[PDB]
Parts: sequence; structure tokens; C-alpha cells
Amino acid sequence: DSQIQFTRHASDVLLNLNRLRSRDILTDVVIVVSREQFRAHKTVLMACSGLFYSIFTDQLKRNLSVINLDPEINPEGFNILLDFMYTSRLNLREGNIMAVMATAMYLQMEHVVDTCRKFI
Amino acid sequence: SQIQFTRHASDVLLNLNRLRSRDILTDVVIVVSREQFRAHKTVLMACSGLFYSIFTDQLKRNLSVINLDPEINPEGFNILLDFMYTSRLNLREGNIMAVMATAMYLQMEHVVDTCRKFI
Amino acid sequence: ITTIKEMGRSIHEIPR
Amino acid sequence: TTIKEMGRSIHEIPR
Ligand code: NA
Ligand code: NA
Repeated sequence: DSQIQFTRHASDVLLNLNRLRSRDILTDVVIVVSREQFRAHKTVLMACSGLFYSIFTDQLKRNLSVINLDPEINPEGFNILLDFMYTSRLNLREGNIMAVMATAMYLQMEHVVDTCRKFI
Repeated sequence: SQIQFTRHASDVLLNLNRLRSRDILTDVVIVVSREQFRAHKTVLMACSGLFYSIFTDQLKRNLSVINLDPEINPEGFNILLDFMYTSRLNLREGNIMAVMATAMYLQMEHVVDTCRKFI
Repeated sequence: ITTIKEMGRSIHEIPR
Repeated sequence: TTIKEMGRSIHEIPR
């Protein structure tokens, strides 16, 4: 018997999921962060965030199509994390690292928080 | 500065497979000669040109049940579905032709090209 | 079991 | 500036 391990398969799947997101194909939720809105696939959000995982495994919240995050959450920080979920790349700047880290803590993304700590 | 998480995509895919096995947010059942396989349309579209076409077709994109061609082998489909969700393609001498035929039907040409190396 | 890595693209690319 | 991180990036969903 034989097993072939396609080493860029997962990356290729994730790129295609990001392309679906950019085209708004099969997205099933909007995340509202104060004045800004971001469409996504619940499966990707649950895969990456303990907060979204907990929301969408609640039987009474699984069908929510609109999520309003806490008013204190920074939209730019959320956008950076959403892009990370769909690309594997976390793009930080001196002016936004604190907001990214705070948003990652709120989203229960502990490994991203740990990375952010390294950049002050 | 950009931090590249080199195992992030694999970690996402594993979590998507865990959601599949727990039947969380799956939105379609694929029927192959009366055998049923639940899945996420997004993953099927990401991996297969046929499913990409089906799930954007205005006449089929809202169906929760998709019936494949009656000549499609259920074992071959299961092998390809597992590959979609894990990156691992398992081949045996007794099923490689069925796997290859199923990949051709699903418009997964890169998988077909790999199977050809083992013939 | 013979395990082999394949490093090429595994699936189609969805256009932007 | 690009920096690789090879550790787990996200939580692991249980079986
Ligand atoms: Na999905
Ligand atoms: Na079922």
C-alpha cells in the first residue's frame, strides 16, 4: 500500500477559501465591529477562534448570521486577525500591535497573543 | 512585519476535518450509489472543479442532497473525500483505478496525475 | 506502507 | 520583514 502526502494541499485549500470569501461565496455570517462589517465562513472562524467556536457550537446560537462584537473591539485589529485566519500571515505595525493583541485575546486566539507579545 | 505561520493552513484543515467528523456546520450530503457522505460545500468547492460548478449553479446550489453519477464508486469517493480533508491520499492496487476514475469525474487532475505514477 | 510527499499543487485554483 | 513561526497557530478542536 501507499500514501501520498500533498504538502501544500492545506495551503491551497485555505487560499481557495479566501477566494470564496473575497467573492462572498457561501459566506454565512457578518461580524459587525462598531462601524465596520466583515463577512466570513463560520467554519473558518470556529477553526481559528475559541470565541467563535463556543458561539457556533451553542445550539441556540449556531444559526446566528450576524454577530455584534463588544463595542470596545478595534475594527482594524479584527480585520488583521480575519486576514490571518484566511492566509496564515499576521501583518503587524507599530501603531496597531496593541490593538491586534487585545483583539486576539478577546477572540481567544492564544497562540497569536503569544506571538504579538514578542513584538512589544 | 509579517509573521508567516507555516503550519496554520494544516491546523485549519485538521479543525475542518474535526468539524466534519462531529457533523458541525455541514451543509450537504453526497450520495454515491445509496452511500451517504456529509461534508462542507466550501471544502468540496475548494478541492473539486465539479463541486465548484455544482455549488455555483443556480439550479443546484441550494440543494442539500447531491447525487453523483450512478457509475461512481463509493470507496473511491471516500478516499478522495478523506484526501480533501487531510492532504493524505491512500492508494491500494485493488482500488487505484477506481480512485483515479473518481478523481477524473470530480475534475481533480493533479490527483489523477499522481495516481498515474503508481500504475 | 510507502509514504511519499508530493510538493506540487494538489487542487484547482479558484479565481479572484 | 518576514518571520517564520513553526508552532501551532490556533486551538485544536477536539474529536
Ligand atoms: Na463552510
Ligand atoms: Na446523514
